[PDB]
Amino acid sequence: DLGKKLLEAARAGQDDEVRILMANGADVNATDASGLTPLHLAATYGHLEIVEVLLKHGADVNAIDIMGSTPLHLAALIGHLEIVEVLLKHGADVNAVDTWGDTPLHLAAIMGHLEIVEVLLKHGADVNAQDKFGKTAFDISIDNGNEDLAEILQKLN
Amino acid sequence: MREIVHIQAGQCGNQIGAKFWEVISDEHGIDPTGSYHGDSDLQLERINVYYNEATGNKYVPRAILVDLEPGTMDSVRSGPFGQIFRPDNFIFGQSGAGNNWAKGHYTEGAELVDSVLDVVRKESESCDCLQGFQLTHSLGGGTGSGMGTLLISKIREEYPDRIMNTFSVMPSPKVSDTVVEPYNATLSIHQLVENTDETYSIDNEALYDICFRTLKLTTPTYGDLNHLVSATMSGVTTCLRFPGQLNADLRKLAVNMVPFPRLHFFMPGFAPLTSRGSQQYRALTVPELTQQMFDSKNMMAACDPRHGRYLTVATIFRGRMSMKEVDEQMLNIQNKNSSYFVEWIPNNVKTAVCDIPPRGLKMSSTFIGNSTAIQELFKRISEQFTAMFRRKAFLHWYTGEGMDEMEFTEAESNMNDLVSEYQQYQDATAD
Amino acid sequence: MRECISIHVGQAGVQIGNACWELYCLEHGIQPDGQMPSDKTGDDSFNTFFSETGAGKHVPRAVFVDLEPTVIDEVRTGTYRQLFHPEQLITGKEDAANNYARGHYTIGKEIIDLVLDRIRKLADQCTGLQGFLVFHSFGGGTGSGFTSLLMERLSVDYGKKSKLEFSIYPAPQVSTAVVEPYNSILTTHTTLEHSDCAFMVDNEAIYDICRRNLDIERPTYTNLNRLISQIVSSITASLRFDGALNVDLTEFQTNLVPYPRIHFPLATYAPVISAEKAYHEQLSVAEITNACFEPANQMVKCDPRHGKYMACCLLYRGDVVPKDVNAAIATIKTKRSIQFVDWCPTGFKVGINYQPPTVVPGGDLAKVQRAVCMLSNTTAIAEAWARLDHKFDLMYAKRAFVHWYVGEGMEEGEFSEAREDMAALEKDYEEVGV
Amino acid sequence: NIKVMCRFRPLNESEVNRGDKYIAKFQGEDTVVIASKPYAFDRVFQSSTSQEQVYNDAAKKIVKDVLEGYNGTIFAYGQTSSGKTHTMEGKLHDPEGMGIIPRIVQDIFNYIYSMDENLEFHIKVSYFEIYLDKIRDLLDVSKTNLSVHEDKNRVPYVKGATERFVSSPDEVMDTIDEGKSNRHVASSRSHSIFLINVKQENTQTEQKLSGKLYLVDLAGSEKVSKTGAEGAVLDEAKNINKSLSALGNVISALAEGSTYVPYRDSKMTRILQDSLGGNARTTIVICCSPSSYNESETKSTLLFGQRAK
Ligand SMILES: Nc1nc2c(ncn2[C@@H]2O[C@H](COP(=O)(O)OP(=O)(O)OP(=O)(O)O)[C@@H](O)[C@H]2O)c(=O)[nH]1
Ligand SMILES: Nc1nc2c(ncn2[C@@H]2O[C@H](COP(=O)(O)OP(=O)(O)O)[C@@H](O)[C@H]2O)c(=O)[nH]1
Ligand SMILES: [Mg+2]
Repeated sequence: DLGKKLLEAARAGQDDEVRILMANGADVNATDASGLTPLHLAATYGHLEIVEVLLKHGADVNAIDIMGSTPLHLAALIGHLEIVEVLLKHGADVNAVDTWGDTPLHLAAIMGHLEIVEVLLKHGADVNAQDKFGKTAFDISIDNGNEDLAEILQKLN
Repeated sequence: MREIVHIQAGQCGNQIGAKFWEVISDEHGIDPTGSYHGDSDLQLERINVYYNEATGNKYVPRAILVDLEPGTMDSVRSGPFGQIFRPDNFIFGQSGAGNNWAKGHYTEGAELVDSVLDVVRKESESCDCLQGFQLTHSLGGGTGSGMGTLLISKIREEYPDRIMNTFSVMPSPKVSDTVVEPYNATLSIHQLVENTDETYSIDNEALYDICFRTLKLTTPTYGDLNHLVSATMSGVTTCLRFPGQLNADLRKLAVNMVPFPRLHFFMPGFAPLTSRGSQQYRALTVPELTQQMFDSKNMMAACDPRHGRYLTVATIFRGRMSMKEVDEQMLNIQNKNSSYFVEWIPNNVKTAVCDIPPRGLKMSSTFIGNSTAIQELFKRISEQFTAMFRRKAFLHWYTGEGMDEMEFTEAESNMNDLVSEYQQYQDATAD
Repeated sequence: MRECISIHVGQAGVQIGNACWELYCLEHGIQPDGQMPSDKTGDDSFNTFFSETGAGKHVPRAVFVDLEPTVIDEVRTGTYRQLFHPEQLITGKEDAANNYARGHYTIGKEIIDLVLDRIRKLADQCTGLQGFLVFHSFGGGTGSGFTSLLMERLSVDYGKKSKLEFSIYPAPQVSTAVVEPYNSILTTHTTLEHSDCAFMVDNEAIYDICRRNLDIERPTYTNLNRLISQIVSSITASLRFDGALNVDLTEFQTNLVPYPRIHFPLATYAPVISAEKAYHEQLSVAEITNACFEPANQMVKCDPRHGKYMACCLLYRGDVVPKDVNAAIATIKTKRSIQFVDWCPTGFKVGINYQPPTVVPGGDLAKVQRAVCMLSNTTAIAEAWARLDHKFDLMYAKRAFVHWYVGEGMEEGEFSEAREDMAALEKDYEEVGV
Repeated sequence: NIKVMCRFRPLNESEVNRGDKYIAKFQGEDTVVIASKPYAFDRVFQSSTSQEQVYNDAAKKIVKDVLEGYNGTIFAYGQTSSGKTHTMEGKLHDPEGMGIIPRIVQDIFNYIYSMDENLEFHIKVSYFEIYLDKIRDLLDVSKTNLSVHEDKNRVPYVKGATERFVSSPDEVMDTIDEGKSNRHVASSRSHSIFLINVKQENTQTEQKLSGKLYLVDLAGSEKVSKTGAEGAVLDEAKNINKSLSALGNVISALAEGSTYVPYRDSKMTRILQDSLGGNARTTIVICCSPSSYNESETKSTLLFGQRAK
């Protein structure tokens, strides 16, 4: 199966094998056993060109794996700024909620990705979105003592 | 309780270790050639604790320099006190650990470990009365974290009756090289909780905030961060290096500071906090030193002391001052903030005064706290570790080095359990 | 003689021992190398404490033990480097790290047989050994642990001999360990049945006297030790001079200990005067005797007006006429409310040593014409045990630091057994003082 | 919750002529008076108390829970000649003289067989000792350093421990005997843990149960000052003492209903973590000698039981 092969290529960042595999009819929206698609994999592992190509050819920007993780969750978690911007440009849901009640804003804030937090806020990240323990990205910034993050999270108006 | 064997592992470990050797050599009047040139017998009274006496009245650090990366030796050797180190004490690999704990702990590190242990053995056999081991390393990388902790478990099994002490640098995204730093640090804390007696938590989050927010350094460098580290390292070892009554050795310090075996992570504090090349226009008074060393802004771990309670405190005052005024300020801090010091550990704050001030300061104070508020540093790392672990990001980088996924679950359980243990004693009452 | 052997265990024991012997040499006219001039008389009072060699050298019947060398090295190198038997200055390398369990077993076991073999060497040079005087701290790992191992071993090897203690009770002003109350309770528990009489020296009481009477801002160990050595000298003088009260070790138990477990008398010394405080008129017999009933002058912080007396001894030194002592006692009996237990005799035993009291030249204490040390067994001293028991209870309830002792071979139940013995002791003082 | 049960054995011929007097005075059926101080426990069994009466009060409910799929733990503590062997195993094949273990094993196989209609049972046994802080398999002499690991749900388990299938009460006794022959003994110099895992599969309902019964044999606390233990013996004594402290810290935390329970204090408390926590009943059986000479070591056994509460 070419679906399995495309998942491996996008993960490893093999741009050429991604092109070749798709050309032979590989499902651009194939899923592994946990529901990750080539797009979740390229977005996690920072392959910008692969993300752009998948999106240009039918990849569902808001596909969820078994845990509710969208490609945006993963790019916000890992700190890939250009990928976050490309996903948002392609209609990524800024406020997608996974199984832990996390949104991309929670993940960028936990990981200290400040530029991504600012980008997400400008695209309408919900500042009041609570995780399974009732925490917002702001509650995280204040319980952590992260003043720089607290400042950006309050700047709204 | 004479000799301490010093080990420095990885890039950070060898950077902060080098700085420690430069600072203490200047304090003891030892030049880069290993010759004594000072003007006080107090400098040499306890010189044997960190230095071996070589032939021709030379003093040589009891230091072992370790790394998997090659260019680390070159960088240390080119340094001001580079030539003071014993050449045979340099154990350096050529492959590197690629910021991976598993590479440091199981692969590249396991290939270099026995040759490090032979040098550790040569140094230990020549000791009249070995106190134990002091290791400098970071927790966020591969060598210092993975190989450093591998060395710690191997040294503990060979020397079970010696104290194991660490200066452990905690990662921060404000400083950071990678997203895998919460993995490397959590994996190392699981080792530290079990195999060290005393750990000084040197937090990069705290160092960066001091440099940026207090010292107004717009773009803090490693050299700016290390200026704070070297002040702390000098301060926390004053009692081991100069004549005194209090915490004069590693085991007396541990018996005073550690009420519960796992709760051995210390919050270091220092006053005054300065930038490199900053002119001192006045010396701080005893009341100012007391207030500042207990101030959250002066802590080397990004934790607020008011959010927890002190189990035990060691306070060191340096310079010429009144022992009566020190006594009074120390009594006042405790009595005015009494709810912040556990009532079930009476007289848990111990004070030492050392006549010799550090370089450039007429007066200084170092704080060593065992506070339940340190659970905030462990909560920060655990939260980032859990954020990454839930999504299984980069796990193959670790399991590909042999490592089982179960070791991540175990390290996560351990850190959460430590946080719960601090919380328990923070809510404990003498009813 | 009637020889007594002094044993100094750990830092406190050693440093106090240094000050005591410095003072005994001054009192008996012995030089730092053991030599004594013209007026020799074998048949000398101080022979109970000093043997005599060939060259006319008087050597203390003293042993110094520490699990670390630093303190004893100072003795081997100082003014008295040639005073003691060099084989009677014994040191290990690795100390007890403020841990009773290390002094008592894990570390102490390595040196105990050497210590007993060295004690035996001094004991063999004795024609009529009375027993031992043991100096140590309650708080240190060696002072606490090593002393109780030693006391246990001496009880087996010298069953019929008296053993006396000079125990340094902890104070937070000079304390170097958080675990000092654990070590104090464990040592008290194990030593209780092996000691016949023990003189507690509360570091806080000595510290307060140095601050209030000697005007010392921040008292050092040198300041405390010189004062303590003065008081110990006042207690031991009867053994070293040919007096009538407390002439032998057995007599301390007879006069001060009617109940075996209640063997902790209170020492009150007067007058303590600053050498820099000139010029005051000399204190009379009445003034120094009245000063014995003032809590400020006690070696231990407690209030005897709260408790009851079982025994009372007054030991004078200097220009003291017996009639003036008799008159001052009658004054005290009427004017003061000194309550004795409804079974012991309401009497004050008196001793007088006519030698002017001696001080260290250049020290903080002024040379006085007459001095007194009152030795009384009062139930009020139970307060000092209550303060220690309280600190122990606060930490033990949380098992704080217990892993250190358990890590050194101790079983946790030993903490409970020791604390029950302290509770039985507090009750013993309650039952007597009623 | 946790229950502590004290058992006094009758006096033996070796100490009858020794002229020792009975220091053991009793109150109610829960209190034992030694030297005018009382000692309250969940139940105090006198010398006259049968093996049947001892088993019913201390182990019978735990056995029912294990057969119902829940966990339970039984600890046995006592110095040498206290009565551990007699209480826990006794005359292994005799119906009256048999202790606690043959009774547990009797009751388990009496539930088994009686359910053969839709149920499929598998009885798996494990036997390990903690000696010098190492987990040694008593069923495989090659496995001398087993490690405690966690599954995906943080539950600690002993990795690679032998799991012997047992189809009869005699098979269990033979396994205990085989393991006993592998135990480090100078008087035990290690803690012993015997695991009885009762597995059941309801063929028609497709629902599975797995109840764990832990039988812990505790070596007595050693006062190392006395005995004069050195080298490996001293390392053994420290290890036994450390483990008993850890255990005391764990049961104390569970008794006070603390949010933090220090299972991480020992490898023993971590092996027993799942069976000590939550919906699990635990009994600590402490064996005492009533002799006037044993008053020291008996008051030591009594204070350990008090620590549990
Ligand atoms: N008065 C007096 N007390 C002292 C002196 N030295 C120490 N202490 C007290 O003794 C206690 C500490 O015990 P140490 O005697 O120093 O310790 P140690 O017996 O040598 O035992 P370790 O060092 O633990 O092996 C504290 O209460 C100190 O304040 C001294 O010279 N004089
Ligand atoms: N404070 C401080 N942190 C450093 C220094 N060098 C590296 N680090 C930190 O060390 C961590 C891990 O990196 P490193 O020691 O370089 O890796 P290793 O060579 O594999 O041990 C990261 O969190 C870095 O921020 C230094 O000189 N000072
Ligand atoms: Mg000492």
